[PDB]
Amino acid sequence: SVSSAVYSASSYYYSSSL
Amino acid sequence: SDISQSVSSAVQQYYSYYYPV
Amino acid sequence: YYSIHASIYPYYSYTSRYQSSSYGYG
Amino acid sequence: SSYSMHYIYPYSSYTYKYQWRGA
Amino acid sequence: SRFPEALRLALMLNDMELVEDIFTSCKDVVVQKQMAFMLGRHGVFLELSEDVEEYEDLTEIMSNVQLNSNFLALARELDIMEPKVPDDIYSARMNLASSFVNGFVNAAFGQDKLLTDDGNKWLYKNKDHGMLSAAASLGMILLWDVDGGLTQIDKYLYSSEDYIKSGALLACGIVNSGVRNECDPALALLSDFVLHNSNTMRLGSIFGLGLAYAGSNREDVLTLLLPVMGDSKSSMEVAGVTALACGMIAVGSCNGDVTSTILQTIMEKSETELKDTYARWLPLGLGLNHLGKGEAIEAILAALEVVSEPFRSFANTLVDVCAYAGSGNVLKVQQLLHQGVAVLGIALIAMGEEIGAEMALRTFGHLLRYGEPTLRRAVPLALALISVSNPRLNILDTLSKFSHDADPEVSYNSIFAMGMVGSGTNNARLAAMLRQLAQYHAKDPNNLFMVRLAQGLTHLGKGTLTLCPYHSDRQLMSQVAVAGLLTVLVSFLDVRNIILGKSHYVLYGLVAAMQPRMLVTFDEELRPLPVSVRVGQAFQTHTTPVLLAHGERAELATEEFLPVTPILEGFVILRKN
Amino acid sequence: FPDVGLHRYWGWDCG
Repeated sequence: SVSSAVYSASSYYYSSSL
Repeated sequence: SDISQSVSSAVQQYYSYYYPV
Repeated sequence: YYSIHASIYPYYSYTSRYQSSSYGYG
Repeated sequence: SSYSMHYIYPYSSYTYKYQWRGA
Repeated sequence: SRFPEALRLALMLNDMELVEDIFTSCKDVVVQKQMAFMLGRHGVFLELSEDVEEYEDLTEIMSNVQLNSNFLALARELDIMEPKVPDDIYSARMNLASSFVNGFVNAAFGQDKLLTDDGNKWLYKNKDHGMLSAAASLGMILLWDVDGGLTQIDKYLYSSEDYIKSGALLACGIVNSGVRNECDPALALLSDFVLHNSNTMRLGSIFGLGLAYAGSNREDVLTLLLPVMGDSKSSMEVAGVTALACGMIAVGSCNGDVTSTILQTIMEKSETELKDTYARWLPLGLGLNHLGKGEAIEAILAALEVVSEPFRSFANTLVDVCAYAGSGNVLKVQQLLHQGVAVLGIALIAMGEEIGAEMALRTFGHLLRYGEPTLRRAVPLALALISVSNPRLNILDTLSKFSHDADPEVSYNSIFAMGMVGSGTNNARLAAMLRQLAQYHAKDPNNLFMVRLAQGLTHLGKGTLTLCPYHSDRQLMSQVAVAGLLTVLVSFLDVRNIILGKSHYVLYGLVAAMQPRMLVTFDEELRPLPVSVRVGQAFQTHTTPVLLAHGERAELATEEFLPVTPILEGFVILRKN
Repeated sequence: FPDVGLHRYWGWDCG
């Protein structure tokens, strides 16, 4: 997915929120 | 518009073709 | 190509003689 | 009524959070 | 040794290889911080190796992360944080007018009395597309506040109503304009809807992505978007919006994939479909892709030779005048003296130097008085382009005269042009004119709508913002500002069907040109350092932060401090004795 | 808003 989050990799499905 | 106001040396005034003469 | 005075401008197909067509000098 | 729980958004009433982030 | 001078000349040349070669090899850190402020203002972001001496701070400056905080600080010095409702400035048409006014006036201060904690009460007083633009206005109020903006918008991204969700997508794009936040939250949030089943969702997502990424020709965002012009489910409106987004993202880059994809999308379209006026957005995106590249454009003019004859004149003219937009070329102006895009191109070329601009002003007055009845509809929009955020009295007098024309489109465009010319200025003459014209056009919904837009635009940012494309002593042109202005004015060459029809959301392209008009000075640690300045024209005495107007020059009053940049516009770092 | 002066900000009325 080019539209996701893993927070934010250096600090989830955004549309569905699954 | 109605014409007062200003005409840029267009003097009767003939300010434009879309205004009453 | 001129205009005749209501007024008619054929060269512009507009309906609402001037010495000059470009600026209508009277 | 400013956050969503884990899914439910009780404002929109959307059903299927760190504010707007996925976390 | 004056690297900020060399950098300004390189930016004038738009020769980024030399810009990057000058930004490196400057050993003085604070000079690099000043140059980073210049690049951030110009909308250039250059990638640096993490081993440069102060990578973290130079990157943090270049991305305008602190812009919001300094803007709100100046808002606290002026004591102007209180929200204004639209009625203070003074059916679906008037609620739409109120939404645009509210967004324009409260732009960049994240406060509002309409879009409160619960905005549904306002959104559901609108219907269909007006509700889309209402939802989009929230992101304009929260401009440059990415974190707080998204925190406020997020609830509407889950709405059951598709127009509200589309407007929230566009708002989410708007709040990311100019602020280059190092997280790509907009790409993550919007990228699932570019091929959504609903075309309205596609419009919101694509226009939002276009505004969020207008600065740089990102290869991933372009690869995401370019397929959407070829999708068989894409409407002509969606193809046009996609070309606008791609041309904004790729503005001035000569990106070959944008060129070829747009040309393919033209070559596929029927001679019956190229009559649809959203098709005019196809070559606009093409011109944006080659903006200011000049004589190189001939290669593409030959490829357009196969296109149908009626569309060909428009495409060829628009792409050619885009290639020369900054040139101030005497011979192309002679060639321009289809007709609407010609006169708009005259303004677009002439604005680069003042003598040509004065000759253009004389021409535009002549055309409004005695021109072709069809040709004059575009003449006031050219006056907007040449004089945005510059309230000259002669221009405003001309536009006020023709704000009563019996041709409805001349009237509409003259009123909008008054709003553009006076934008970001609390000019009392113009405000009084607009109030009287609002009393004259009562019981005339479209003229009244244009009047409300112009009223709101005059008070843009409560007087703290500008739309002028030039900056830094009026010698550098922001291409993203030009792209936004051209998007709006080319859409106004069909105001009755685009703007007064369904697609008034394109007005939000003006956000690409919004900039602060305040001077701010720092010490070498980027800490607010008040100093005294003598702001003239080339005069009174003021203490920084001072708002400059269109043609004013500030010079430091005392010799205590020395500026790192010779131009006291925007953010300036000040050294000691 | 009023109309500040020191900082060269011109307001309008409501003010």
